[PDB]
Amino acid sequence: EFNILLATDSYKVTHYKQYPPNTSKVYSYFECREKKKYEETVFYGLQYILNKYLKGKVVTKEKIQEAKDVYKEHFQDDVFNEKGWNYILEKYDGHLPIEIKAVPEGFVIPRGNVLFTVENTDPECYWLTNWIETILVQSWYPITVATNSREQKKILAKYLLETSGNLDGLEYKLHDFGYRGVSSQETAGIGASAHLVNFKGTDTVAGLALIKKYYGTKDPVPGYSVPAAEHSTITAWGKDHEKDAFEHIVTQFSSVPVSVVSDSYDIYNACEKIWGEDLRHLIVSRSTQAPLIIRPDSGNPLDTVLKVLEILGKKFPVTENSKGYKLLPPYLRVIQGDGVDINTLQEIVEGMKQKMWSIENIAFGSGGGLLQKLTRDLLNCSFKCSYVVTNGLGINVFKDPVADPNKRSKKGRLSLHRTPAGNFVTLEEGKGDLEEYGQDLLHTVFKNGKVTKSYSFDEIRKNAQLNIELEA
Amino acid sequence: EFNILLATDSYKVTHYKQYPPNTSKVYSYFECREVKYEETVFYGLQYILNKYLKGKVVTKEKIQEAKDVYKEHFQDDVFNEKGWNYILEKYDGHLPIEIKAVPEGFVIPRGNVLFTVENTDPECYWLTNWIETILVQSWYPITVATNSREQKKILAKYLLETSGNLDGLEYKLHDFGYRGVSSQETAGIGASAHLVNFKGTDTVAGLALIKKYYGTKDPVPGYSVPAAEHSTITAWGKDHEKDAFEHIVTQFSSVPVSVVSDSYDIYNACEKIWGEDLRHLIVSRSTQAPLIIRPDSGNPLDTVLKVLEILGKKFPVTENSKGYKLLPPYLRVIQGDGVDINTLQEIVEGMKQKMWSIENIAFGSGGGLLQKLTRDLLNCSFKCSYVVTNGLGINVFKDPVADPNKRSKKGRLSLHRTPAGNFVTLEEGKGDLEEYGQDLLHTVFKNGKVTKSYSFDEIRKNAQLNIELEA
Ligand SMILES: O=C(NCc1ccc(S(=O)(=O)c2ccccc2)cc1)c1cnc2n[nH]cc2c1
Ligand SMILES: O=C(NCc1ccc(S(=O)(=O)c2ccccc2)cc1)c1cnc2n[nH]cc2c1
Repeated sequence: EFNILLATDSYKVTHYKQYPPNTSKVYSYFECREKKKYEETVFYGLQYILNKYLKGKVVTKEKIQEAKDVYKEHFQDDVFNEKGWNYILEKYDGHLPIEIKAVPEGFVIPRGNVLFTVENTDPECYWLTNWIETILVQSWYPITVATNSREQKKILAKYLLETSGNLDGLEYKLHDFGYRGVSSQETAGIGASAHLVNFKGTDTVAGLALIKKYYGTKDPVPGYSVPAAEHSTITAWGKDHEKDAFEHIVTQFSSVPVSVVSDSYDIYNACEKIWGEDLRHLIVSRSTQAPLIIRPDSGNPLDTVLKVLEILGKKFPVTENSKGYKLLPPYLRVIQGDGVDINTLQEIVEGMKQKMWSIENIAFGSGGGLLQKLTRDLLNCSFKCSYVVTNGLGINVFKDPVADPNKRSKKGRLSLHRTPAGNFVTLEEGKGDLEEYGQDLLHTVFKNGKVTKSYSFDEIRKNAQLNIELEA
Repeated sequence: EFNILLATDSYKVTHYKQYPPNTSKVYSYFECREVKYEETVFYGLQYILNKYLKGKVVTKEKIQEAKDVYKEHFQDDVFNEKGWNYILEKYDGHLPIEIKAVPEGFVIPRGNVLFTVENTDPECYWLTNWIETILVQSWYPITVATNSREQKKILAKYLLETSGNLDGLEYKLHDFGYRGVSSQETAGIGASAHLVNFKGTDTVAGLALIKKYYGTKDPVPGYSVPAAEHSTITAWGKDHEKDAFEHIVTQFSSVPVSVVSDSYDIYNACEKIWGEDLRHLIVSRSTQAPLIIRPDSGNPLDTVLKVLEILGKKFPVTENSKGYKLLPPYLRVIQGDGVDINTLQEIVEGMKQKMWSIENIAFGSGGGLLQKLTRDLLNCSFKCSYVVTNGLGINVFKDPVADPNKRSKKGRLSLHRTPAGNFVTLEEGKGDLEEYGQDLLHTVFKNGKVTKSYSFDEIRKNAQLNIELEA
């Protein structure tokens, strides 16, 4: 069983001895700090943390004893606020005396804004606010996944709209291939959920159960997939029988979409001779609802996509859509599932546009780039104390390191507001209380061990919509 | 509860329908194919076997749940309920799979077989690659352990050069990554991988992982000491940084204590607060209880060098037997910002150029140590090499025209010692020729049971540096 007393950075175990004496309140906040191409961030993932780790009876006498035993050895010393944790167990039946206020999940907010705040609701527990920094700060991950994935949707939407005149199929244009390429099962479920904020295609099955249990959708499931080959299911036929494997596979899955990896030996041969001649009669007969999706998986991503499109365009009948771009027949599409990240995604669609290929021809699969190749530095996700009450006097506190202004933190009690032009501003020094802006956009989501305000996955998807989708 | 029927890539649910008819065996292997990372530490498969693969992993409830989920996920019924029922009925839900693997902690050059997977029942030919996804997650502990060991090699080189010994090495790179990884589970796994090489960690989650899955003779495998954060300094108010420092070092007067010193002005803090106002409370400390000053901002090399220069003018520096400058034993520095393998190398080299011993410094690394890593670094990859269809074995492989680096190995594999004492991977069942002695892989899982396992102490021993072996 998870133990909250063992889920912090070692050194925070020692912080209750370090705050000013006579401190009754420690108030802290999280922001994606501005760095003076990710100017706004999707806030998503805190509700998972709240429910899985923070709510309810999270302190027991056994958990207190276990932590005591581990820390004695880990520090070779007895430092460990047993009394403080006992107090929570005795007075509040092990529920955390904490209040967290947060912008609504799905909200899209420019950098350098307060996204959530954390404070203790009992003076005895001034040390508890920053105890839970470590676990709360892991929110960086679903925020960053959701944000990076939304930025890739923006690129796709722009190029799809330019080359086709509409957004049809956008929500299936970046599929999650990341299950194997992330660091753990738990990471899998959280990352795949964050991607589904923006798209509907996933092979990372772990995300589905996460969303059902912590967020929920009207629909049975949040994300979808279709049958597809891997190198094993082709190479197992023998080097001389790739055509046999292709023929068997597309015939097995004759009435649904099916994607077939085509680069086991020579992708260009497979497209031109195997699909484009030997097995062509099995492809041209397919339903628009059941295309063959050819998948290259090696070579320079851009050069390979362009050469595969050139090959297919000569073996299959291509049309020119109303915007002037070339379009494969509806029973044939391509997915590039190797080497995709936000930078290469952009290079490919721009490359396709230069060569007059519509983005309606293509979809992308991304694994490590989507779910693993991200860090807390990308959006400068950071948690800092801004306000403390000592001797009954509040003071506004901050860091401001001389050699890096970008690390200066905000001061005092914070609130998030709509500006007169309809943007966002964070008010410092308790200035929200002056009521010169509308209401504070942070809402209490957790208080004294109970989750107080929750969002469905459907609402979150609504909140994270692109401006061009809204315009449609 | 974890469900192995729901822990694979979606498309693998459909693979049972795509292998050649009459296939009875699918045999697959994992390798790290191909800043140089020429050799990898194999670590973390044992966690996965125990936590996810062993024992009764299939129930009637788990089958029905998978069934229900895939029906919606595919908008169709493609799930192999019959195949999964066969496991439940025939084997009480234990996986009929055999996995052979090199010993954990082993340090093996790139491009060698590390583990192999095959079904032990012909009906379960499809199961070998169902569990690709979960097994390939081993890339993460391997890669963390490996990059952490590469950093240890750098620190050893320079500590040996500037001090004449390796005293302190195992505490020179501390894990600060708990908040910077993608999840709790990731925290425990990657912290454990770093502890293969070092003993300093703040990522508490690794301690219970190691105790449950590997074990150590010692009560715990990793340690920490008291330290401030910005909140415990800034809470005193901007004009009271001195007061905060004094309170903290007096609270922790007889154990090591680290104090972040750049909340406002790191160079002021070192020269005037520590070096003048509070100097009398630092020069009185025990060798066993130093103050460890922590910068946390600015250019990491420039800041370390200026911090050491400031301190060397306020405190009595000696010159050790190698000609390098050393702080008094009650004073040390830790650089815990911007540290990855590249900046770690830049800092130690810049210290060496300025005649500072590496004894003076320790490093903390978070995102750089535990999160800034992918499966592409070591090219961790799982592929089928051998299948039996209609009773005939065939050697199979991929060989993409545009990328020879992605070519995979062929046939039944085994791992051998060469006449010169190195590793070689034999393909095509050639290990059976008996020209290169015994297979170095061991059966670690068979039919639901873990059959061979390693303590964390053995793993640490296997993972030692050659410089460490030398004296
Ligand atoms: O093909 C794979 N999964 C199946 C798959 C996934 C996505 C598509 S798609 O073209 O985006 C598509 C998605 C939804 C509906 C129609 C078409 C088609 C097939 C696949 C392929 N390679 C992978 N490596 N790692 C995980 C992987 C998953
Ligand atoms: O200082 C921190 N942790 C305590 C700590 C860690 C490491 C050392 S050390 O100087 O390497 C040391 C380790 C072991 C024994 C003696 C000295 C001293 C203190 C710390 C500081 N910043 C952090 N950010 N994220 C996690 C963090 C942890």
